Amino acid sequence: MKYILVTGGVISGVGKGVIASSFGTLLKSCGLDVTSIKIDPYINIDAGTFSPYEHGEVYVLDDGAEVDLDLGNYERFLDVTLHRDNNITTGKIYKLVIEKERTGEYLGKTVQVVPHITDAIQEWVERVAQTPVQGSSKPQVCIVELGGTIGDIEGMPFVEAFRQFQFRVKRENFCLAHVSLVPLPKATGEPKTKPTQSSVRELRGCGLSPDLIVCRSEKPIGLEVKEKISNFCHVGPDQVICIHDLNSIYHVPLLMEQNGVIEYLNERLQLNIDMSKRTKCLQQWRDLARRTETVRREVCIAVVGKYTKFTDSYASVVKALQHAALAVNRKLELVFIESCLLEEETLHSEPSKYHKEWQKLCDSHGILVPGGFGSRGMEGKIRACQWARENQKPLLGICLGLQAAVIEFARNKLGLKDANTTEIDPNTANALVIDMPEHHTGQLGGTMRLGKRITVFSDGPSVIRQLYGNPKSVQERHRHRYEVNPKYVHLLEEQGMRFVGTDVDKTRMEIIELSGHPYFVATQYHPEYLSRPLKPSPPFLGLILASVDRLNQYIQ
Amino acid sequence: MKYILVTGGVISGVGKGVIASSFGTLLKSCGLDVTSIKIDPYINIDAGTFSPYEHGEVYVLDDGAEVDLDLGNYERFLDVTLHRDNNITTGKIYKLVIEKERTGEYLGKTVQVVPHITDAIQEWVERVAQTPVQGSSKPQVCIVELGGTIGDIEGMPFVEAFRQFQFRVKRENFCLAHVSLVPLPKATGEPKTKPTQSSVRELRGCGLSPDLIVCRSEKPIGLEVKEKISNFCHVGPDQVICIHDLNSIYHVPLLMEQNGVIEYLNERLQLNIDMSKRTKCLQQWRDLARRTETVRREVCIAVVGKYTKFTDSYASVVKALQHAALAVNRKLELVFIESCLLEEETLHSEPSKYHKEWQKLCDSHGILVPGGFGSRGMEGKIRACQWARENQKPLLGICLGLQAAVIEFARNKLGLKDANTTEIDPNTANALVIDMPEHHTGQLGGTMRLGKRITVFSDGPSVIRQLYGNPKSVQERHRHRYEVNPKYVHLLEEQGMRFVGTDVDKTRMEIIELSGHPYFVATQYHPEYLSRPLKPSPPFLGLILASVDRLNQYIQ
Amino acid sequence: MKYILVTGGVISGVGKGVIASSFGTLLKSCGLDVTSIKIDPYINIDAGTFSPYEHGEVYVLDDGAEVDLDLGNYERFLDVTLHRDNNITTGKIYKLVIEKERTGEYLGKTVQVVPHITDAIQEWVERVAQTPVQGSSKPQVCIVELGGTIGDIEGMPFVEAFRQFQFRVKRENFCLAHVSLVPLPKATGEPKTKPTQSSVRELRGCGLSPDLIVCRSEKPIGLEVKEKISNFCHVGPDQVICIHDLNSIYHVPLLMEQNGVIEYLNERLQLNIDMSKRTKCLQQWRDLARRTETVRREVCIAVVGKYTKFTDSYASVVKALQHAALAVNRKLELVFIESCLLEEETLHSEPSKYHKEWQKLCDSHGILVPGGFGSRGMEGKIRACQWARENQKPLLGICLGLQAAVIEFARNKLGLKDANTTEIDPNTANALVIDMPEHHTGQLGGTMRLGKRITVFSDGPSVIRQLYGNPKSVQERHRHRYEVNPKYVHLLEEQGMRFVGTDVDKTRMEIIELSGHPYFVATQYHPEYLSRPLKPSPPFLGLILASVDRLNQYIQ
Ligand SMILES: O=P(O)(O)Oc1cc[n+]([C@@H]2O[C@H](COP(=O)(O)OP(=O)(O)OP(=O)(O)O)[C@@H](O)[C@H]2O)c(O)n1
Ligand SMILES: O=P(O)(O)Oc1cc[n+]([C@@H]2O[C@H](COP(=O)(O)OP(=O)(O)OP(=O)(O)O)[C@@H](O)[C@H]2O)c(O)n1
Ligand SMILES: O=P(O)(O)Oc1cc[n+]([C@@H]2O[C@H](COP(=O)(O)OP(=O)(O)OP(=O)(O)O)[C@@H](O)[C@H]2O)c(O)n1
Ligand SMILES: Nc1nc2c(ncn2[C@@H]2O[C@H](COP(=O)(O)OP(=O)(O)OP(=O)(O)O)[C@@H](O)[C@H]2O)c(=O)[nH]1
Ligand SMILES: Nc1nc2c(ncn2[C@@H]2O[C@H](COP(=O)(O)OP(=O)(O)OP(=O)(O)O)[C@@H](O)[C@H]2O)c(=O)[nH]1
Ligand SMILES: Nc1nc2c(ncn2[C@@H]2O[C@H](COP(=O)(O)OP(=O)(O)OP(=O)(O)O)[C@@H](O)[C@H]2O)c(=O)[nH]1
Ligand SMILES: Nc1ncnc2c1ncn2[C@@H]1O[C@H](COP(=O)(O)OP(=O)(O)O)[C@@H](O)[C@H]1O
Ligand SMILES: Nc1ncnc2c1ncn2[C@@H]1O[C@H](COP(=O)(O)OP(=O)(O)O)[C@@H](O)[C@H]1O
Ligand SMILES: Nc1ncnc2c1ncn2[C@@H]1O[C@H](COP(=O)(O)OP(=O)(O)O)[C@@H](O)[C@H]1O
Ligand SMILES: [Mg+2]
Ligand SMILES: [Mg+2]
Ligand SMILES: [Mg+2]
Ligand SMILES: [Mg+2]
Ligand SMILES: [Mg+2]
Ligand SMILES: [Mg+2]
Ligand SMILES: [Mg+2]
Ligand SMILES: [Mg+2]
Ligand SMILES: [Mg+2]
Repeated sequence: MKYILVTGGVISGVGKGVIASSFGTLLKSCGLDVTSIKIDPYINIDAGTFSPYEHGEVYVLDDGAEVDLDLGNYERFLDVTLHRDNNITTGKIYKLVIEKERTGEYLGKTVQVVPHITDAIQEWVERVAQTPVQGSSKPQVCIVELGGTIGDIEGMPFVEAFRQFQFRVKRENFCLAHVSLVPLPKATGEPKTKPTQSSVRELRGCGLSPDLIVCRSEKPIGLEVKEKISNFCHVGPDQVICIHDLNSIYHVPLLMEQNGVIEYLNERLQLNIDMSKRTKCLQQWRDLARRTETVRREVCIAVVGKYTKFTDSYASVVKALQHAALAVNRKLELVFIESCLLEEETLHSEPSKYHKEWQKLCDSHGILVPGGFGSRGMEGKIRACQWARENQKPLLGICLGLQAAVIEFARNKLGLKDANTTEIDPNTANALVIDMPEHHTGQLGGTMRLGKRITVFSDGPSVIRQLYGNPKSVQERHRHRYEVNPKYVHLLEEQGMRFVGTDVDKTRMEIIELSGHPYFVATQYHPEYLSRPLKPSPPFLGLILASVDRLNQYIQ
Repeated sequence: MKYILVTGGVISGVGKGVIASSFGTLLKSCGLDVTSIKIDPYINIDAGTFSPYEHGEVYVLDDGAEVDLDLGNYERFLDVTLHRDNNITTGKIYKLVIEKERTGEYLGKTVQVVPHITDAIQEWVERVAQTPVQGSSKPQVCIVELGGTIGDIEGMPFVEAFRQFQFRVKRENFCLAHVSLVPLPKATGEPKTKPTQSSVRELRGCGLSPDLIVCRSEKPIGLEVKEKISNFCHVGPDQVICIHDLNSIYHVPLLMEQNGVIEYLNERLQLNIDMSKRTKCLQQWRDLARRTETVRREVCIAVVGKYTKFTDSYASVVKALQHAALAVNRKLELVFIESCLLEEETLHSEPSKYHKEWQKLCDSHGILVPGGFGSRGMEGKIRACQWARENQKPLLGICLGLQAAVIEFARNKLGLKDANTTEIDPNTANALVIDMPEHHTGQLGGTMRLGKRITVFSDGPSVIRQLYGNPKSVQERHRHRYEVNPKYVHLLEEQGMRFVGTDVDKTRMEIIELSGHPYFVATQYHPEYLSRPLKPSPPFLGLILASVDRLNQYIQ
Repeated sequence: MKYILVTGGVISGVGKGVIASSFGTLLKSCGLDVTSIKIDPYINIDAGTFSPYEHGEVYVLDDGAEVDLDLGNYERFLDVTLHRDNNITTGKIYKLVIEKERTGEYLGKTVQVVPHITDAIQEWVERVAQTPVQGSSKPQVCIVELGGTIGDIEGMPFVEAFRQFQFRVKRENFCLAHVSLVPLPKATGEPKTKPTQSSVRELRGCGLSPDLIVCRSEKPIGLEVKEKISNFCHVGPDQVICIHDLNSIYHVPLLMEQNGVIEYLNERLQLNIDMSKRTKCLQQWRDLARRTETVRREVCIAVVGKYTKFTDSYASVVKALQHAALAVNRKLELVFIESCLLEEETLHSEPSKYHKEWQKLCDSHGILVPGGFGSRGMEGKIRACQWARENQKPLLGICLGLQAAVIEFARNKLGLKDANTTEIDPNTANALVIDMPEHHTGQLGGTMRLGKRITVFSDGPSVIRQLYGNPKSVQERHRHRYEVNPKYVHLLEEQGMRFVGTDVDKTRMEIIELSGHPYFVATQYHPEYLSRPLKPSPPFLGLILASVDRLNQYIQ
């Protein structure tokens, strides 16, 4: 078994996941089976209790585990399906060890970080690396990504573990890549190398030595900076890969092939790759990266959300849209609108912002309402759906735009002024959105409707079903705690609202459609999780098509 | 005695010197005498062997010590005159200690870093802090600036020293300020706080605790980032000063007064300042910062140099020009031209660059040629002077534009094709620039004509003498190793070249003038070192005036 | 070239030098040429300014360099002659680097610890390792001993240096041995392993990994402690050598051969030793270690000194005596007497101590007076010589017993009551001991009569000359600053004092003899430095023989 460890330097958000996915796709293009593991030193059994501000848009697997977006990137790049054990954390490790100790599996011995925590980590990695991930394929290489920055207090065990692992698995099966930021401050006037030097020093102060150093910068750096890094960090100049900021990440693997990473990995890990064969390996990524540069059509979409100050809180969503616009041969122009500025309280405190955001909203071609939690920014998310309804503008809603749209429809058609959520006001007369008491145990954490569930469309042709290929079923990933009230269902169904989808037992609503309206589709699940570069997601596809008035043509 | 220590975080070039100078000028405006010390952990007795790429434009004091530009900033802000002992280095400390040990001043004892190196450091600081610096004034506060980043291997002694010093001088006389970078990477999408956290951790791992944290960013940061820093670095929110990138540094002290640094320092160090008195303290800096924003005249100057890829290699020069253009009520527009692109070798390899740089040079209003060393970029520095001569364009030359201009005049008027330098070709027939053998001992380091020397103008009114106030003498700082050949003097003097200045013995040329030409002045010394915000330097003044055709009017 | 680095753990004085010498003699017995280097991180160009309390009895080489006793051990074990460059220190390194920088050998660059100090260290080691040391032999292995404990602030450069060196010289030519203390506190009740664990952690935190761990204990440790060390320090159980406290150090190499160090070093460094040949390699050390256990004769010697609270302040001396008593087939019984207790001031403050020490002195068979400095304990060192003179007891004096004896003879025979030293009273009427003004420059350090000088005996057979083999000359190592007054020479020579030796110019006294007395020999030089296990030193030989009444028999 072969292992590639990807560590980090100065900051989080430096680009470790993209580098790991690029290594994976390079190796997979040359005829190797690859698996991936993500280590997150935070004390959390999963990322289900995080805000999107913390680490960017919780991702959900099929089994239902909330994880970091790096696993989403792995899935999108390598076309794999990962599990809950591909995400190691300090919380899990300590819980497992404490359980084993309270059982008596080390009776007589003092349980310490070394050897026990590190042993557990190595056993977990060994175990999961051998596990097939794209069928029953036998993985030959594992890419492990160590989260955070070297030097964090939380990740000292893991480092130690791997310092042992490299001697447990025979250096010629282990390689390390350190991703470090090279900043260029405007007032300083030059790219700075000292943070990378200090990070490599901290790394070597734990028994590990880099085999590759990946320098991340906004712009490309000269050979002088490369030489400085090679000399003050003690690696060869051929072992310094400089990956700058690019338009799309599809360019990253190519830029790696252009720098000889395949040859170095075949020489260092002894992969025995026949290279007269390997040409045209990355033709997929070449085609994608090119097509991403030749499209000039400028479809403009609005994203009305409450985390819009940190765009990475909608990563999946964004990428989904891209994967659609590129298959339609269009160029995406994304507009982020903060929901609280669509509310009337801003018209009495800051009218300029109000009118500017409403201008942005009205001069677009399509609206996407993402999911969320809480009560901050939903009463403008309501008005967005209301406007798109009363002005015939395409619309896709995702797990909270559905509920917002239902409440809006109620309050604007059925004269139900108090139609509201339990998450906002639980003591409301007309509760259109109610609590699912199976997932309201008080124990927050794992207590969500999570993972892939089955879809069943009601009878009667539906545009959204035709976009799905007219099947009887489809599996989709859910992540939610509330649910639309089934009681009021027909009170909306006897109007321009139609439930074209629900669960297998026909009492939990998960899709809705507006007749007469070009495109007003909403999904309680997240269709953003199964979109891929060469396999877009039908709802986003239809949204884009409607936004360019090509939906009926594509249907026929 | 009171002490303010200024430490650094993530990178060098973060802004410690400006912060120290701002503290100094704030305290000095409220009626306190201030001195300054700079500690540079590099193993060098002085910065005379550095390239400008390394640490930005060696500065020279009156005594003749080559030092960092932070001392230039101290001098410009506080109006002081500093000495060779205001610059401590590891080399000096180790040399002194080794000498004392080889004498027998610790006979019987093992000489170690602790206690001996740290003791030496503390004794030096104690000694120099009490030394009058603006006369025989008794200093009441010393600002010590520790160079480099906390964590560097070279600065561990110093840190330790100060950890002891704070108990030697009674916490209520000691305060620490940590200047740290807060980066905002484009692809990350948020200001990052982890480097500051790690720097403060490294600092606390040496026994020191910050009393102020100065966060440096390109743009202002919100209260959320401030709260994160205050919580994860364990200081009060009132102790987090956020200094972003500004147009001029004159704004820095004001921005400090706006954040309550004076009150905090009066409460923490017990300065006993009467504040009903202190209003209008910073009126000078307010006037300067304002006038720097109200000037719309756009005088455009060219700087033809060989270090133009790192602008801080001409800091003093730049500032000098500014101090002039603001007193003339003009706005400066600086153009940096690389000299090698003015040479014909680039016309046969990259003609576009050649013609673009020549365009930049020809569409300006004045030319400044700075100093330099070596042979890379002088044959275009020659052509710049030649063009300005044959096209009647104002010109100021500084310590190598003088020699370049002399060689150009020779080769273009006296038909001396081989007129060249010894620094380029020492075996040339016509050597216009020769070696001063008193400063050519082979021992490079301190072996330069350095420091303030006396000027004497030859008889005959000179515009450059009228700009100096028509005195008989003036003291100016020199830093050089070569000198124009006195033999060829009259062969140039019997033409449009005139030596309006030389030393007291009348055999070392230091100024030259071209008759008929509006302004073609050159100085072998550096007039950039004594320019001040409210006391510009006459040569730059005349350059600007000639560049706006206001020189004759100002003369009368 | 092959390198064996010997590092230290918990304390200094743990036994690194003995281990290094043992490695050397093992490799040399199997047909390999070995050289040795000692690195001392203290800031001292040599140990000539140390007290014996600091690091145990300054040793002197032939060239005249004052060094640590580990070099004495190297010389005694391997039969080599070392030079001033076999002793590296931080002071030397920093002086050399600062000189090179003030010359201009890194012009343009900032001089830092990394790379410059570490480079200097590696260049020095490379250079000296190739230098022949026992003729023009070509060394094949170098044993480098890093002084102090891993973790000391002074030795961080060196560690870093070697972390690079191991990759510069190809791991298969580099091996590391870590010597660590394993204490057994009486009240704790078990051998403790945590200090060794922490030392190995600190070592690995600098990029180095042990190839051998040598555990030092007073008594042997069980296999449980060995297993704990092997597991918590991550080496193989065959790589844990346990060297306990032994009667003689001759047993150390044998105990190493008994644990398979030769085979491990031949496998790890690829020495290609033919082992069917190597049997009987350590027969010399076997014979010595045995004979050191079979001798039952109990010759009892007194050592009257002023550093007697730390016995290692006379190491060489002690060993010299041993090397003699074993060749005479006697067992040595050493008594250490503090000189200040022989003085009358103790008879009025602590008479019991006075009388006890005088009892110890009077119930012995021979007296040895060692060298010293200062004035603390010389007026009892005078009385010891006086007693041995007036009671016919053999006596050897070393570089201060000579001066003490001369002063005693003066004050007790020539009625010169004020006969004294300049080191005690420089303003004395009768100055028997005067200052050599060639070595009194004020600059203490290197300003001593040092190194090997030539001996010439005056004409007239002398017992001490017959013990030397009746030659005309002999080279001996000196270390001193004062000298007996040549003026008073004949005033003592016209009595029972006779100068049987002096320099080549016949005006500097270096030996003296008392006629009628069995053995009263004194040497201004140190004959302790050239004594070897199988080549004793004639003065100590004669002292022992006289102490067993076998001197005249051995003469004939
Ligand atoms: O400017 P000051 O006021 O802080 O004064 C300064 C700045 C820097 N230094 C020392 O020079 C070496 C390299 O410095 P340096 O930060 O530039 O590292 P580097 O290798 O060049 O990487 P990088 O590209 O990031 O710059 C280090 O030993 C520093 O301790 C000193 O003594 N005083
Ligand atoms: O993204 P990955 O792939 O590296 O995965 C990551 C990223 C970060 N973390 C952990 O979360 C905490 C704060 O992280 P964090 O870097 O953001 O520090 P902070 O306090 O928030 O300051 P800052 O503003 O600079 O962000 C730390 O304990 C980290 O070790 C983990 O476990 N996996
Ligand atoms: O007794 P207290 O009052 O201090 O309470 C103590 C003593 C020791 N410990 C922990 O047990 C482990 C091994 O301890 P330990 O010192 O014995 O190391 P080791 O591996 O066994 O080597 P060694 O032979 O030197 O003993 C360590 O993780 C200690 O932190 C604790 O928690 N409380
Ligand atoms: N043997 C045993 N030990 C227990 C049990 N429950 C708790 N312990 C603890 O676990 C320790 C076991 O460590 P061991 O090193 O095997 O000592 P031991 O139990 O006496 O076993 P021996 O050393 O073979 O005699 C005991 O000392 C107990 O203090 C139990 O049910 N059986
Ligand atoms: N006294 C003395 N010591 C010297 C001289 N030159 C080098 N040394 C060394 O410096 C050391 C002085 O340390 P001290 O602790 O004072 O020991 P001491 O010199 O014997 O002085 P006392 O302890 O008072 O007897 C000596 O041991 C010498 O090894 C010298 O000229 N005079
Ligand atoms: N060239 C030169 N530099 C000196 C001399 N004395 C001190 N220096 C300093 O050492 C530095 C040399 O560094 P370099 O990187 O070679 O810069 P340079 O001297 O301009 O040489 P080039 O980069 O080739 O133009 C100069 O910038 C000076 O500041 C000298 O006599 N000659
Ligand atoms: N080379 C690159 N060019 C542009 N954006 C990049 C690049 N590498 C990474 N990114 C983006 O930067 C963000 C952070 O990357 P990520 O993989 O999450 O890093 P980490 O795991 O260190 O937090 C993501 O939005 C990612 O798409
Ligand atoms: N607040 C600021 N805004 C703009 N430029 C700044 C600011 N502070 C410092 N600078 C500039 O940044 C550079 C580095 O500052 P300097 O005082 O040399 O810092 P340090 O001592 O850390 O290297 C200088 O050119 C300085 O004028
Ligand atoms: N195995 C041993 N048994 C007995 N004494 C020893 C042993 N090893 C070393 N010693 C003695 O301990 C002292 C310290 O050893 P030394 O070689 O000076 O160590 P280091 O270089 O660590 O200070 C010396 O007197 C030495 O003879
Ligand atoms: Mg991240
Ligand atoms: Mg964060
Ligand atoms: Mg909330
Ligand atoms: Mg700087
Ligand atoms: Mg630098
Ligand atoms: Mg040069
Ligand atoms: Mg020792
Ligand atoms: Mg000691
Ligand atoms: Mg003394």
